[PDB]
Amino acid sequence: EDDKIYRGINNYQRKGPIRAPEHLRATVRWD
Amino acid sequence: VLKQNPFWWTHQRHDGKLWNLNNYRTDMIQALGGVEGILEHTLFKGTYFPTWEGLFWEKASGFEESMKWKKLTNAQRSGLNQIPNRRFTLWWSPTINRANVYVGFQVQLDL
Amino acid sequence: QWENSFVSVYSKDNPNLLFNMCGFECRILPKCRTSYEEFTHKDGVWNLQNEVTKER
Amino acid sequence: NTQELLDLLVKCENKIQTRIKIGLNSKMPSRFPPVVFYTPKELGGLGMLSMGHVLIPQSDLRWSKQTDVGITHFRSGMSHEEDQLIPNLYRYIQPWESEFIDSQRVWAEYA
Amino acid sequence: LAKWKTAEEVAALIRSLPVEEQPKQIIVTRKGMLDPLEVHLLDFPNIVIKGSELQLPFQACLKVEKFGDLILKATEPQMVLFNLYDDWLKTISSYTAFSRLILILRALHVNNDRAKVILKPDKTTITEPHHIWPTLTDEEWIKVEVQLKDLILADYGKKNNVNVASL
Amino acid sequence: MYNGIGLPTPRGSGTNGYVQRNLSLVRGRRGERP
Amino acid sequence: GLAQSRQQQQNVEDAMKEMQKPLARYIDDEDLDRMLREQEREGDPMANFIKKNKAKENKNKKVRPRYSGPAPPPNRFWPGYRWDGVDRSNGFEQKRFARLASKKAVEELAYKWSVEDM
Amino acid sequence: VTIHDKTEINLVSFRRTIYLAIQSSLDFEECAHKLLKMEFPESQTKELCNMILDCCAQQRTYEKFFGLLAGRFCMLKKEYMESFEGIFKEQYDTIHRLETNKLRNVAKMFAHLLYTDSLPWSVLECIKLSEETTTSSSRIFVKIFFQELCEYMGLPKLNARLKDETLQPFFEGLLPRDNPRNTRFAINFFTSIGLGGLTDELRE
RNA sequence: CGCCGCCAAGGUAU
Repeated sequence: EDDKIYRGINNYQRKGPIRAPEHLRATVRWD
Repeated sequence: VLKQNPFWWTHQRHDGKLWNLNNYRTDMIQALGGVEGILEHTLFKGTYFPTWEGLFWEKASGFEESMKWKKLTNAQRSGLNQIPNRRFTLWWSPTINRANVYVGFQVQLDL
Repeated sequence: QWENSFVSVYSKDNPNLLFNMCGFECRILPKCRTSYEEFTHKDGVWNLQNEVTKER
Repeated sequence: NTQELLDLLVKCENKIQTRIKIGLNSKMPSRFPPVVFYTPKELGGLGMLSMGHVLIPQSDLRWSKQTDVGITHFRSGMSHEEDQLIPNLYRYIQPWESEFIDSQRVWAEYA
Repeated sequence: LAKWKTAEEVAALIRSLPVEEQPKQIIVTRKGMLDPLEVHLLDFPNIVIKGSELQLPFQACLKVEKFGDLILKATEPQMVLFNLYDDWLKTISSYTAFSRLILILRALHVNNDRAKVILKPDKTTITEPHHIWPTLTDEEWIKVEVQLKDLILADYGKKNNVNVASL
Repeated sequence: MYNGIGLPTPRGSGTNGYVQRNLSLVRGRRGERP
Repeated sequence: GLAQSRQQQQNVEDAMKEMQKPLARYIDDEDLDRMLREQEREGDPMANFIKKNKAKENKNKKVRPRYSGPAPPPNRFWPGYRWDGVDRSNGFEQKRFARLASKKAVEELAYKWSVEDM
Repeated sequence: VTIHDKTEINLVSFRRTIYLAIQSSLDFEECAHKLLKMEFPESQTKELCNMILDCCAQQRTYEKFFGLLAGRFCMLKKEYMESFEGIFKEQYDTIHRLETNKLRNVAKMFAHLLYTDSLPWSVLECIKLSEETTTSSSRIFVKIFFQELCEYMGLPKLNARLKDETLQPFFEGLLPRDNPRNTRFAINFFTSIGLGGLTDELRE
């Protein structure tokens, strides 16, 4: 209960930037 | 006149503003963070805007009393205006166009 | 006309006085015919008081 | 108190959400978030007022038509549960009886 | 020897903090530590050490009382972690916060007296214990900013006998 | 449906379901795990 | 005659706020919880228990007496009104007070007029 | 290698989302639900109850919703009533800071709890009726307090429950049967506040 | 107790 070692910014108490599939190129088309 | 009024029971200059919703907007900001759109919208290629508090929106001829007395034949009179619907889509551009929800068919334009 | 009218009654058999008004309907339930009194401080519930004796 | 209108607001709010989604031809929760909606016009966006994130109540359906049972079995509203806590409008609107009890003493002290 | 004793604890701070929070660039004060930081940051090669022309009066941070009683009464290298942007990020950015903070710190550096009395303009300028700055409205925020930059310009014009309006 | 209620049409309304339990209830004995 | 007295008062308040008090004042402060107990705080039935009537003592900045209690017009700068100041003027205070109130009204309507189609 | 944090962002970041859970979520059954469901550890309970106090203190005109959420806790777990009462005794004995509004919202806040109970009837041992030692905003704190508690209980049902409880003599509010000063000052006060529902003759 | 995942004809005439 509030040990004030504080652990970093977001730790005071998978969404957002989602990980790209590493095993994939996006199928590109020339519009 | 055909505009249906949801305010048949009041008007402000005799019984007053019976509600002042002002802090709901501020608590919406504090619930979604003060950077609620800056991480999403490209403010960085807007200009070099470091402050984002002096930012101001559409003011140029919004009411448009007498435009210039042209004819306004069919579609430019009664049809909807396309430029707010495209500037709003331009405003949330990296989070209407994000690369990693459907990572399949992408269609780059010419040049 | 009968179909667009609405009659209701509070008596010894009906413990409740219900009526509609001006778009939204309400009802009076007295304190005297409650075995256990309702909570009456949590929602759209607001109480009525007698001004001659200050009690609800 | 009216549960059937709290259901109707949740039904129609997500319906106008979907109507704005089909204007972009996206219909996606992750590509097209509700961060786009709940942002004021002064910072940019559309600007709307939440009543779906109110956690609409339920009751025992066997005894709902029979007897006032109290309050049991909260039901979720919108499909947004990542703990952003978008506030409700009514918590920043002054109620009826508070306004009347304030108005009586305000006019009494004014006289 | 303090220039060599500092960089070891700085590198221990870099090792203690997580990966996304360690810096890519460090702007030090006047140069005596480019080669000690260069030989102490061998475990983290991608950190740039630069000495710029932006000196900042953190010695004026020793003039405030919550830092002053903490720096004078200590029996351990406690390594405390405080915050100077108290409640500004909810209303303004970090840009206006920095442009306010360095002006108030420079005003406290050149004259602690009138920069101390300016930050309490009335007798209703209370400060909550978890913050160090007072809580006041935006008009008197920019009013305090204007009178503290007037303090700094007046101290410059008194020191070097320079007309303030002629600059 | 744990005991009595749920939603017969999750595709009609703009919700997904998952009725919770009222943690603000007051009675004597309710637990089964301790 | 009194502006230098005001300068002396603000300098002695300046000295007591600088040479003895810290940079930030807290909630307690050993001064503010005294002032909060010494507030007016209207809505107090105990006012007539200790006070007889709103009498007129020698309540003045100097030793000399002060004008009585009718209502003088306001003049934007709260004065030392005494010795028979009975409401004679050309009408410049009321005109610019109405001007500044009208300015505060038309900025409110101008924000409305600007925010219409946004 | 280890830090200390003398910035409390663990506190205020907590105090933000119970300003928020109860900003969202209409009525009081849902606010309590959401608050429970966040499993707040016990250390923080004094601060939670204090934040429920605070948030209520600032809404324009008072909303009965807070003496309902507040009560729902205040009789739910044993702790909330204890912590919460501590907030009262703590509260009156300052009450000179906030004034003329928050003072009213908080006063009615407590009157509402007492009336709906879910709070021991002896919180009043701290209220010191003096007229020497009461100060202003204290005095019109307790004014709107009783005067506003008046009609809920009505005068008689208050008059009794104030006194009839036998064990009542925990307080200095009314019972100061002491020197003919603060005794006379009680009578005068409650007659001025316009209740006079209890006045006696101790003057022999 | 945990909905929902979108293409095209509709316009730059024959």
